[PDB]
Order: sequence, then C-alpha cells, then structure tokens
Amino acid sequence: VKPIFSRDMNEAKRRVRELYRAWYREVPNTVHLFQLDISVKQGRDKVREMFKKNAHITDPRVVDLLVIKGKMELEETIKVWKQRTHVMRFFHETEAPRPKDFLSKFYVGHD
Amino acid sequence: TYKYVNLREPSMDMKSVTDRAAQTLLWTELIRGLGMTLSYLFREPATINYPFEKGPLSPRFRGEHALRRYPSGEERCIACKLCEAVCPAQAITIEAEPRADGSRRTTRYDIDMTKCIYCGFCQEACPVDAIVEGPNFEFSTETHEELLYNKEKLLNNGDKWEAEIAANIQADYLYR
Amino acid sequence: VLRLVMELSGEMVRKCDPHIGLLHRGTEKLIEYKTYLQALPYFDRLDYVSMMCNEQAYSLAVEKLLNIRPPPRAQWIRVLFGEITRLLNHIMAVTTHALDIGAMTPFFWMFEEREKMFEFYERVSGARMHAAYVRPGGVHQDLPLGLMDDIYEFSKNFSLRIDELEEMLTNNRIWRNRTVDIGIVTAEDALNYGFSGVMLRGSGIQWDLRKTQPYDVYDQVEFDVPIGSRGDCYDRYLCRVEEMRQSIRIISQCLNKMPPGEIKVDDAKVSPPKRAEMKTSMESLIHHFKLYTEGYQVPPGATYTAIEAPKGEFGVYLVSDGSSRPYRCKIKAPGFAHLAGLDKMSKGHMLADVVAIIGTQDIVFGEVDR
Amino acid sequence: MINILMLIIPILLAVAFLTLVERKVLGYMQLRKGPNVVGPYGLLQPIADAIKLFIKEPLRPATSSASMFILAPIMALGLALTMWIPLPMPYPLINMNLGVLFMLAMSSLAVYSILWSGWASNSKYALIGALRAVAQTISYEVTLAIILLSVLLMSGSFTLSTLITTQEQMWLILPAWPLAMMWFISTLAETNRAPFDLGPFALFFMAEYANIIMMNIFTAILFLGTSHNPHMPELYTINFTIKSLLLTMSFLWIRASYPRFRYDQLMHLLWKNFLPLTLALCMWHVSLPILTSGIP
Amino acid sequence: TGLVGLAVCETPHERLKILYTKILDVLGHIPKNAAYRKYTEQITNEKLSMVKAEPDVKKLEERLQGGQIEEVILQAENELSLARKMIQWKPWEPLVEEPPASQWKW
Amino acid sequence: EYVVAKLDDLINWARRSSLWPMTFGLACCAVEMMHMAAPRYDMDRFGVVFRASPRQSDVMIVAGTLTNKMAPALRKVYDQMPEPRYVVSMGSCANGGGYYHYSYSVVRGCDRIVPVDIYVPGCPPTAEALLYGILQLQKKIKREKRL
Amino acid sequence: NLMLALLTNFTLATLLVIIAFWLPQLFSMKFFLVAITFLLFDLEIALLLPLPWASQTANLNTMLTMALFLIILLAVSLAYEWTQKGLE
Amino acid sequence: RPTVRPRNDVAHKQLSAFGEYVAEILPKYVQQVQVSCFNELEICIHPDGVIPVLTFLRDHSNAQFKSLADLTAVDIPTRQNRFEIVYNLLSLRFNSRIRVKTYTDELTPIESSVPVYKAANWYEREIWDMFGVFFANHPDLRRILTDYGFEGHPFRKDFPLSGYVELRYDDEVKRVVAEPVELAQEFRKFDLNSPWEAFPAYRQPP
Amino acid sequence: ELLQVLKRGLQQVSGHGGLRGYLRVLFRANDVRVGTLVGEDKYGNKYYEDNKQFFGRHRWVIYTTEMNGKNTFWDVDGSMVPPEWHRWLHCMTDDPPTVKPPTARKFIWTNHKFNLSGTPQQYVPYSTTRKKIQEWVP
Ligand SMILES: NC(=O)c1ccc[n+]([C@@H]2O[C@H](COP(=O)([O-])OP(=O)(O)OC[C@H]3O[C@@H](n4cnc5c(N)ncnc54)[C@H](OP(=O)(O)O)[C@@H]3O)[C@@H](O)[C@H]2O)c1
Ligand code: SF4
Ligand code: SF4
Ligand code: SF4
Repeated sequence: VKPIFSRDMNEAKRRVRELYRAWYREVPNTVHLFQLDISVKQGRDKVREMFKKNAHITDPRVVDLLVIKGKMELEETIKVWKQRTHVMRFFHETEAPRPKDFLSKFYVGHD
Repeated sequence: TYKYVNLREPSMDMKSVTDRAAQTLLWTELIRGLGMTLSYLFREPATINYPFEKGPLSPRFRGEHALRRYPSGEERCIACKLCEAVCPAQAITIEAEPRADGSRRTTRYDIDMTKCIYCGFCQEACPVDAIVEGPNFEFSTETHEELLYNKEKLLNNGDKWEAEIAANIQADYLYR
Repeated sequence: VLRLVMELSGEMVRKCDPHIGLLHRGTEKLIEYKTYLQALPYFDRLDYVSMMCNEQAYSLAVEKLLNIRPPPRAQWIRVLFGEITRLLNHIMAVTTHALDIGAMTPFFWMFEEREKMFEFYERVSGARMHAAYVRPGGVHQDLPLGLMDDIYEFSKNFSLRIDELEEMLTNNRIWRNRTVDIGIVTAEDALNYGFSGVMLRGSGIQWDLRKTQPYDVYDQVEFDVPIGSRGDCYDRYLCRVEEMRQSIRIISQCLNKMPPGEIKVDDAKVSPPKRAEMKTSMESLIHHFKLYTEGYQVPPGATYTAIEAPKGEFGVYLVSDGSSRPYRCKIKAPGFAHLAGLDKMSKGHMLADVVAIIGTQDIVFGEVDR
Repeated sequence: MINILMLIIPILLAVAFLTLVERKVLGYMQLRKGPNVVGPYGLLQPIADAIKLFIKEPLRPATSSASMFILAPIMALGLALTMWIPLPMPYPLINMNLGVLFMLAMSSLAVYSILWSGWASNSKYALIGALRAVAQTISYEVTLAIILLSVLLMSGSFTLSTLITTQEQMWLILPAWPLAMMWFISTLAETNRAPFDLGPFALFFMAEYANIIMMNIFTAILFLGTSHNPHMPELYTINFTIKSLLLTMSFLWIRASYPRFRYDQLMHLLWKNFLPLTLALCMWHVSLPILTSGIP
Repeated sequence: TGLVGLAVCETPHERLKILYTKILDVLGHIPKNAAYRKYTEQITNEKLSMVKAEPDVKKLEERLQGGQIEEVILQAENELSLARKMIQWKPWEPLVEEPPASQWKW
Repeated sequence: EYVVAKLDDLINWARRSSLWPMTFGLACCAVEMMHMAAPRYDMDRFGVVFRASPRQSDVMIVAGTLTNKMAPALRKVYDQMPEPRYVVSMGSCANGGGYYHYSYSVVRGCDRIVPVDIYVPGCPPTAEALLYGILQLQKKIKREKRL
Repeated sequence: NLMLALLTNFTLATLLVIIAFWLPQLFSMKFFLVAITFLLFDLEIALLLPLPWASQTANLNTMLTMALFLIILLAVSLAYEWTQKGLE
Repeated sequence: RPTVRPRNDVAHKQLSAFGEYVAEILPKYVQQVQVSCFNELEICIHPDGVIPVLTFLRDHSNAQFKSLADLTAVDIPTRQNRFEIVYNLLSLRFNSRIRVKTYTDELTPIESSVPVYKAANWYEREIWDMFGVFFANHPDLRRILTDYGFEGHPFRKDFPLSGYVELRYDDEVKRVVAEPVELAQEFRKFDLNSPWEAFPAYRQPP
Repeated sequence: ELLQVLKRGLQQVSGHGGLRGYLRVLFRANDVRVGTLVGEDKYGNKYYEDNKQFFGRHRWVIYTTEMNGKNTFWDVDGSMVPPEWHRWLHCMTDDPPTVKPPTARKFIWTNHKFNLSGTPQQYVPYSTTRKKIQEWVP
C-alpha cells in the first residue's frame, strides 16, 4: 500500500515492545557508566510517563515515525555519547512548575 | 589549463641518483632549510606595541556607534525607523514622540552591543547622516548593562570622537 | 571544535564517524525573515576565512533572478577581490594545517604578510574581516586613489614571499615523509563525493569552474589550474601552493584592465543611488527609502549558482516569492563533502594522519551550517 | 662543602632565564617581538613566572593516590639536578671513578618522571598518551649508549676529565663526522618537543628545560674542547659558555623550523634506519684503535 | 604512460568493442516498444564505427571523451549495470503511475 | 602595615606580567584571535602565550558563537581551570549573540553558561581593539585578599 | 662526599613541592614489542660497554674477532625485525 | 539593453532538447513536469521511484553527469503535500546543471539515494534533522546539526524561530546545565509587504 | 660599518634626556626611539612623528602622565590623547596642530575624558518612555 513506513497496524505495536525492553535495560547501566543523578527506580518511572503522552494510536504511519525517533533520542546512551548530565535529561530541574487551575493561575495572572 | 605537480622520476642514472641519495643519507636540505630562518632572524621585525605605537587604519572604519549633530546645536537624527528595519541584527530600537512643540525628533534610542555585527548599513540607510561610524577601539565593561547603549546619552557623548567624524566624513562625500 | 568519534583496532583507525555540527548557528530559518540587503552580511560570517569570495555567490544568485548585469568596472573589482580571497584562504590552508601538525615558523611567516592584506580591506570597506561589499547591485563602494598603487606594490614583493614557503616546507624530507601516501582516492568513487575545489581538481579530473562557467568577466583573464597525479595529502598540498604562485597573474591582469565608469547598477530598483544624488533629486530618495526597509521585490523562481571557492563551492539555492523576503536558501559549502570523505580517508591510518586529512581538505568549522 | 648550593641556585636561575631565550630568539625566527613590556628588555618576566605559579596557583588533583603525584616532581627535578655533579667543567664537584656511566644512568632513570605522571591520573584517556611519551625516550636511549661508546673507544676512559685532555689541537667533530650529526637529533627525544611531542605541573617545566641545557653542555664535552690550560682557569670558563650557548640556539632552531615527524615514523627514522647506521659506525670504531695505535 | 585517475591506463583494444556489443543484446530482451532502446542504440552504433575505422589513434579517444581510453572504458563498464537495472525495474516500457496534485507555481 | 599593602601588589604583578589564554577555535573571531599571534599586533610573550592547555592556562577567551551542543562542553573546561580565572568574551556573538540571537541553537549572553569579566564588542574584533582586552584585564587586577 | 652531594638535591626538590601544596588558602599490545626489544638490545650494549676501558692489557688479535661478533648478532636481531614487525 | 540584461538566450533552445529527450521516454513513473528557465533545467519526480531516476543521468551514453553532489529540501505549507526534496546535479564531462525534485508530502518514508551516491547519506541526515523526512533502507541515520536533547525538527514553519527549548542556565545546580526555560528577547515581526503586484505574467487567475 | 652602528645608539641616549631621561624611555616605554616631535596636545601628551623606521609607524608618541585624574605613569591604556586618532596617529597625513585644524562647533567637549572601566562614574543603561499612566484619588 501507500505509504509503507515499516509495519502495518498490528505489527507496529510489537515494535514499541522491542523498543521498551532495550531502554529498560539501559537505565540501570547509565548510573555507573554515566552518573548517579537521581535514582534507578525514579529513572524507570520517567520511562512510563513518556509513553503515556505518546499513547494514542490511530494510524501506523504515526507509530512507525515514533519508533525511528525512539531509536535515536533513547539511543543517545547505548553507544556511549557525550552529554555530561545536560543532554538527554528530559525532566525539568528548575521548573516552577505551573498548575492548571482557575484559582492558582489567575492569582499569578497569565495570558 | 594543466600545470602538473608530479616530478616524474628526477633520478635516472649515476649522477642524478647520488645527489638524491645524499639528501636522504645525511641531511643537506634540512641545513638549507635551517638557512631560511637564519636570514629571517637578522631582518627587522614589524611589531607595534599598543600603549605607545598605533597600527594602520583608514578614513572609513566602523567601530563603536555615535550619533552626530548639526554645527548650530540640534540633534541630526530625525526619527524614521529607517535604520531599524535595515539592521540585520535588530540591535537598534526607536520609539518617537513630538519634542515639546513643533519639532519631532526621537525619545527612545537604544543600540545593543550584545547584538550588532557592524555593517555600516545604518550609516548608509540614514538620509540625514546621523549615525556615522567613528574610529573606535576602546570599549570594555564588567556587565552587559554597562555595554549596551542607553537612550542616546552615551551615543551623544561621542562628541569626543565627533571631531574625527567631521574630518572622516570630508573624505566620504563623493566616495573616495 | 570537532568531537570526532574514533574506533581504533590497536593503534590504527577502523571507523571514523565525525559527530560534528557543534557550530550550527541556524542560518536556515533565520534568513527567511530577513530581506535581500539584510541577508548579505550572513554569507561573509558563514565561512571564517573567505570574505569577498562569499557574497559573490549570493549576489550572482540574485543577479540571475533579477537578470540584471553588474557594471563593467564593478566586475573587474569582483575578480581583483575574488583572487585576493584565493590568497587569504590558501594561506590558512597551509598555515593552520602546519600548526595542527607542529610547524611553528610557516604560520608566523605568512601572518605578517596576511596582516598587510587586511589593510586593503580596511581601506576599501569599514570592518577588518567581514564586509558588506559585494552586493546584488554589483559593488557597493569604489576603490580609493591610494589602493591601486598599493596592490602593485604588494604583488612585487609577494612572489618572493610565497616562494619562501617552498624552500621551507616542500623541499624538506619531513613533508615527503609525513603527508605522502595518506588516503589515495582518485577513482569514480572519489567522484561520488563531489569536492569541486582541490581533491578532484588537485588530483585526477581536469575539470574546473573557472574555465567552464564564467561569472564576472572570465576566460578573458588568463588562468592556470594545477592538477596532480596521486590523491595523497602531499600532492593535494602542492597544487594549493601552485595555485598561489599562479594567482598573481590574475591580479596583475586585473591591474592592467580597468575601465573607468559605474560602481553600482544605474537602475535604482536594485542598488541605492549616490549620496549627493539623493539629497537633490526626488525619485532617488524615494527609491533610497524603499530599497532600504523594504527589500528588492524579487522575481519568483528557483535558481542555483556555484562560484569556485578555494575550499570548494558555495552552492546557493535561493527560492523566491513575489515578496521582498527570500523564503529559504541553502549554502552548499564543501564542509559537508569533505567530512563525508573521512569514512574512506581514514582506512588503514594512524591517529596523527587524521589531523593531516582535516588540514589538507581545509575543514574550517564555519563551513558546516546548511 | 658550599659549592653544591653554587650549582643548584644559579642553575635554577638558568632554567628560569631560559623563558627569555625560548621566546625571544624563537621570536626573531618567527618575526615577532618576545618579552618587552615587563622589564627593560623583559628581564623581569622570568622571575615573575615563579611568583605566579608557586605561591598563588592552587591544586585540583584527579584522584591523588596517597604517595604519587606529589612524588613525581621530586624524581623529575632531583634527577635533572644530580646530572650537574659528574660534569667535568674546568673542575668537577666530587669526581666519580667513572664519568659517563653516571651520566647515562641518571638519564635512564629520568624516564620515571613521565611514567609516574601517567599513573597519577585515574583515567585510561591519559595513560595511553603517557606510554607513547615513554616510547619516545626509551627507544633513543638504545642508540645514545652506542654513539657514546664509539667516541670513548676512539680516546679516553669513561672519566669525563680525560675527555678534555684528548682534545688538545683538534675537535672530535672531524673524526666523528656522522656521529656528531646523531647527537643533534637523539638528544631532542627527551621531552624537547621538536621532533615529537606528547603547581607540580610548573615543576616539570623547571626539570624538562634543565635537561636541554644538560644535553647542550654534554655535546660540548664529547665533540668540543678547543683548549685546556690548567694554569689559566679564566680562559676556559668564558670559552666553554659561548660553545654551549651556540648549541642552545640549535635546540630552539628545530622547535621553530621543523614540523613533528609522527610517532609511527619516529620508529622509522630510528630502529629501521638509525640503528643499522649507528652500529655500522660502531663496527668502524672498534677497528680504529686496532688499525692505528689509539689506546688511553 | 598513465592516466591521472585511479583506474590504470592499460593498453587494451577491442575491450571497448566487447562491452558495447554486450549492452545491445541486454536492451533487446524486455523493452521493445519503449523509446529507451530506440534512442540509446543509435548513439552506441555511431561510437562503434569510430573504433573500427581508427586503429589505436588518440583522435578516436578524443571523440566524445577526450580523456584517453581509460575514461571511455569506465563509461562502458557502468553501462551494463545501468541496462540491467532498467530491465529489472519497469519504468521505460510501462507508464501507468498516478499524476501529481495541481500545484506548481510559487 | 606598609609591607602588607606592597606584597599584595607583587602577587598582582605576576598576573600583570603574563597571562595564558585558551585557544578556542569556535568562531570567525578565532581568526582575529590568531592575529594576536600575527607580528604586526602582538601580546605574544608581552603577556600572551599560545601554548594554552586546558589545565595550566589562567585565562580563557570564549571566541564568538556558542551553540546548545557546545554549552555543556565549554562548562566542563571552566571547571578544569585554576581558581585565579578570567573569562574574556571577545566578539559580539560572545557578548549576547551579535547575529542569530533570536535563533533556536545559539546561546544568548555566554553568562548563562560561564561568567564574564571583560567584554569586547567588535565583530571582526580588530587586533588593535583586542589589545585592550588583555591590557584592561591587567589593569582590573588591583587588590586581592585584604584579610 | 657523594652522599652529601646527592641528598642536598633531593631535599631541595621536596621543599619546592610543599610551596605549591601548603601556602595558599581560601589496551593496545603493539607497544609491548618495542619495550621488550629495548631490554634485549641494552644487554648487548652491556656486553659491549667495557670496550674502551677493557682494551688496554689484553691481546688485540684475540679481541678483534670477538668484539665485532656481538655487534654482528645485534644486527641479525634487527634483521629479524624486518621480516614483518607490524604497523609500528 | 547594455546594463539591464544579464545574458541573451542562445543556449536556451539547446537545453530545451534535454526537456524533450528525457520526456521522449515518457514515463508516468518518472517524468511528470519539466520546467526550463534561465539557462537551467528542473524536473519533478513521482515518489514511487526515485532511485531509477538517479541511476539514469549516472553513466549514460548521451549525457554523463555522475556527480549527484548537492542536496536540498524545501519547506512549504501552501500545498496539500508539504515537503519538496531538491537534488542539484552537476556534470564534469558534459558541463551542465540539472535538477531533480520530489512532490510527495513525505511525512511517510521516501526511498534513499545512498546506493547510487556515496556522499548522499550525509545530506539525508540533514533532511531528517531539519525537516523530519525518513529515508527507507538508509545506513546510519544520525543527528548532526540538531542538539542531542532537542525536541521536534528545528526548521519547520509551524513553530517559532526561538523554539521551545533554547535558553540554558547554570544557577542553582552545581553541574547540570538547564533546559526547560523558554523565554527569549522579542524578535520584531516586520509586516513589510509592498502593495501592487511586483511583476506581470507571474499573476495567476483565482 | 661596525663603528657606525654603536655610535647611533649613543646619540639616541644622549639626545632624549640623558641619564634620567633614557631610563624613562626604557622602563616605562616598551621601545626607545628618537625623532621629530609635535608636542602640542591636551594634558601631558606629546605625540611624535616624522620617523622612518617601518611602514605604518608614527614614532613613540608616548602616554601622558596624569591625564585627567588617573595619576598613573607606570600603567596607561589608550584612554589618553585628544581628537587626533584619525589624524597623525593612523589615518591622515597632516598633523593636528601643524596643517589640518580641528573644526569648532561649540558642541564638542573641551576636556578629553578617559575610559569608563569598572571604576565609579562609568557607563549606565536608562529607561526612555513615560509609560501608560494610571492614577486613583479619593
Ligand atoms: N550547615 C551549616 O553550617 C548551618 C547549619 C544551620 C544553620 N546555618 C545557617 O546558614 C548560614 C550559612 O552561611 P555560611 O556559613 O555558608 O556563610 P559563609 O560561607 O560564612 O559566607 C558569608 C560571607 O559573607 C561575608 N561576611 C559575613 N559577615 C561579615 C562581616 N562582619 N564583615 C565582612 N564580611 C562578612 C564573608 O566574607 P569574608 O570572608 O570576605 O569576610 C563571607 O564570604 C549561617 O548564617 C547559619 O546561620 C548553617
Ligand atoms: S539614525 Fe538616521 S535613519 Fe535612523 S532614525 Fe535617525 S535620522 Fe532616521
Ligand atoms: S552596524 Fe549593522 S548591526 Fe550594527 S546597528 Fe548598524 S545596521 Fe545594525
Ligand atoms: S562576532 Fe562576528 S566575527 Fe565573531 S564569531 Fe560572531 S559573526 Fe564571527
């Protein structure tokens, strides 16, 4: 069909599963080889919240592009690349962070 | 056009082989290379010590920005936003209000030195010749705040360089 | 400057993947908002070494869009400053290359002469290095009376100064020991990388843009192109010095042929009129008001231009709308081509050879942007 | 015994005042002006570098492994300064039973100075480059022993005092014509940074530049001499210093004029090419005292 | 004598004749109605006549090449690979692919 | 009392004598930084030595443009530097992004990564104007550690 | 004294380290083959060391054949280094 | 005209022969649209087969190009199909410049030019970086000009020039360089667009 | 030839000052040179020229001792020297007090000012607009 991408509907879901195992094994390895930073358990919780935002699945075309991107930004650790605890860090350290409420945001006055 | 870099066998027989071998057995060409720097040592060096001597320049040179004025008082800048739009760094900002009564010449006039890649474009785009680039080198600060130019003021304080600017612009009208 | 991820089997390189782009300034999206006259000084500030060779490719790209020829005088200034950049770049192609190896003298021997070269730039334009001099309307400002006597005065002493390097570097055993036999690539596979300046020109194919495609008054000026035999670092260095000795011929012929006339294009829809002219006449100042702020009002269409850089090419690809802002362009510097060659150039060579590859290709990190 | 302090303090000043020579003489080679602002001709700068690095400059070690890193500069400076003791001069301080054997021994132990510095850093990134720097020094010490013996087998025993007496009418440069060329190159291997280059970091500069003067003097004993004169010590002292200074200019000549030879092709100049040449001349120098009577 | 390129300048005649006769047969396997066979054949037949007439002359190498026989041999070497790829992937013989959306002007 | 005030100036004179800068080739500014070596305008062995080295150097010149890729890279160099460290932001890109600025990749100000003591405003920072940056650094060192 | 001369150099060298320390307050096995050959050649140098100091009382004709013999085999050891040493 | 005209058309009819020659093959698979203006040739290619077009012009008896050197891509949101990958090709033996374009939206993968051209893989990484177009059967697709911790694709006209992650502080944390801060200085949006049409003949009827 | 080189150095030391004068041009000044001097500038500035020496060089010039309020002789930057930088210093051929006169307009500052630096009385940023007015009164 058009266009190919990589997988058709059901096959695209199992490509995410293979991607999930490869990244789950690296988070204990990126403590001793990289840096302690936060925690091994807290690093694994960062994985689950990342896939929840990506969880929609309507077409295999969108899913396949996420796999290629998932084998790049999460690949920035496996083959040993320089980051120095600045790159590949997803969580905000200095975030305020803002909340969504008609009493909290309106008191600060924004938009 | 062709010029050829390859020598294509300089040594052939007996006489041409021995001298090509002599330079590799001992040195010769290294001693010849030693003589190149030897004569280079004796000839006088072209060196300029900055706090006393000064380097060569030109009648038209761009440094720190300073806005000029008319011989009988009056700020030469007319407020157009002309130089604002030409500016490739967007370093220059201009907001204009009427001056007391009648005259309409500037209010906000900030040129960022954090930005500005120095073109002379603002010198060229100006129809009244307000910003003229003077021969400037001396500028060193502790903060960004001290470096970025305020609402004219420090730009108007370019009177110390405006005497040179008036001399340099006399070599600028009907270009060179 | 360069990261360079290395894979070493014992001592020699197996895989050399240059993880570069550490100086991506982001000119791509940035020029899209700027007008044609506003976008001009970006091109000078792209490459760290070439000044008048830059903008030259950009101005001619606008000139191929507008279909308006620059004045006969201004074209001769463009070659006079086009060949003076061929001096500036090929100095740095030798000096910093030798400085990366470990040679101290040839850097400082040439930089005395190179500092005299910026006296020409200062007398012809505001700043030292980068100049908004080459424009779509030809040439911004005419040469002063003092400079034309100085070019002849410089060239007379230059021929001995460049020949001082040959009796210092080429004749010595060290360079015939070090640079000889590093990455001998001259085949159809070498053609499959596309270097244009040097490399293919330096060894193998007799093709050059200078003879085949004229830019501004070419073929009339006598050119000499050095082509070697072996694709090693030494013969790719010899041709650069042979370029330098056979470059003064062009500069002398530029001094011989100078027709007095216009500096900018007389048509005031491309280039701003004279300062004495704009103050009196009406139409001049309105065009001065609209050539600044507002851009050019360019004809729509996609055009590709490439003028010979001493490093390689500046393949500017301007895509134009009816509006004054050019929507997207890419500067095709040879930095993308030269670093791609390191996948083949590093095969069966030491760590010290890698430094010699970068120097002979002259990968100045400003090249890699678009 | 006060003369030992009169051979450390003026020597430490000689390594200090090298900073003038190492960039002014090197400066005129490169057409640049060296020291000028600091002093009348920059004479205040060499002592100013000492106040900068010793007192105010603090330490930031990588790991600091108990005894090491604060032991390597002691081996660096100590071995460089002890080399001055066996030197013949007009008169030597505590003359050894055999001279040149002490000279080759303390230079071969001076390899440790660059060895312990490689062990000081915990990282693997530094030690590979450190062992490469050892290879530059360790390899050339093989030939250094051979070329020494060929000069000795011509005339004199190992004692350095006898080497002055044998050079009465003519220099040893003329009989040892290819061997004199070797000592210009072989000495540059010991961290001179001319054919090949790799607080406590400042102390290594005071030790590495000290060996440069040491090799300049040692070449001016084995090959230079001109006159002895035991009755007049005045004539020898001035004439020896000028000969050593001319060799110091040639050491800074290679640093400016010539690029690095590569580490791999450093083992192609030596071993592949120099070792067959030096031994062939050593074979020649065995036959010389037998062909014609030449025994001390 | 040797060429400037990496390809070795070997003294070989009729080597160009074998490769140019081989490619004519490959073109007459699958495409017949296509214009790709009809146009490429008349250029190759024009070039083959120059080789037969001129015996090892530099003027024969100067015709449509002018970079000796080594450059002309490279043109024949990749010609067999280009013909086999055109025979495998149908594009010249068949035309039935969909048309683009109506937009072109910037 | 008098010896205390005079000895402090002697330590400050040691840095007034010689300053070793870092050779960062991250700019067009870096070519003008190579003009400091060029004989016509020299601070070479007047104070400046081009040996550099990441650890032994006292001064580091941030030459021109810095990207988000080089932002963690230049920071770890600053940590390797000794305690008496001075940072010169030579060039308009180093001062706050001369060009680009509003761009996605270029870091604005340099002070967001590494604190700056001496600012040099010039794009092509003329060697004449570059001579001020070192001379001002020597002048700025006046008094250190009173008690 | 040799003991007094040697110890004075080391004690002054240790003192220079304390000045900087106390005052301020706020893989690849190809290298191994080169190292081994250094040791094996230097032992042949050790046998060839006595030559200028030894040849004074002993007969020259008996020594001449034996003195060159060590240098010949020292070249044969280098002749084995030509039959593929490696990339080094 | 003396200064007004750049060059008179003489080779335009000679280059128009190429506009017929490749079109004489007539594939719906390949040809589609052929545009020729200002001594230059432009061809756009159907997404299904890009590799067979690139094997052509390479070698070939009539025209020898070989060098498929410079590789660009166009971002335009006007059309239903978004991106336009543009190949710039140069001949050494023939001395001519021809253009190869793609018309597809290419959010869905497109065929790679790596087996035909060696240096094409480095340019293909840039298109995946700036534009976000994946190349099928590509060896080593790695980020070059983008940051290691960069979200999205930096060139696309859908998002601003400043971005989302751009400002990098140091402040409170001893070693970690900041990322989540988004604020930057105000880029003045110029609304300079001239009234009246610039040129005739370029005007399209609604 | 050898005697003329040594005699030329002796004439330079004897000309400019003597015993105390030569030391001021050696210790304070980087390079010692003798030639023609204009000697007409604001404060204690000399500005000498006319010397051959090398191309793009206009004599020693010499920095001023106490220019405005710095009171320094050992260390001085390019803050000194009045409007003459574009004149005999680098660009123009005619000397500022000899041939080419400075133009009077009564707008330029009479007393020359030094560099701002980190010292007090330096450069500063300032607001310009009066902003949107808002007022509330009982
Ligand atoms: N972890 C703990 O130790 C701990 C536990 C419980 C509570 N706290 C609280 O948290 C605070 C920690 O602060 P800290 O000890 O980290 O500060 P600190 O390091 O002592 O720094 C204070 C700075 O202020 C200056 N300063 C203070 N008083 C001065 C004076 N009279 N004259 C001149 N200079 C003066 C000093 O400069 P000079 O050095 O130049 O004089 C010093 O650099 C304390 O105030 C304490 O109440 C700390
Ligand atoms: S500087 Fe000139 S162009 Fe700019 S606002 Fe003032 S008068 Fe207008
Ligand atoms: S010189 Fe250029 S960047 Fe600077 S204010 Fe003028 S137009 Fe803007
Ligand atoms: S300030 Fe100018 S010269 Fe310096 S890096 Fe930026 S663009 Fe280049």
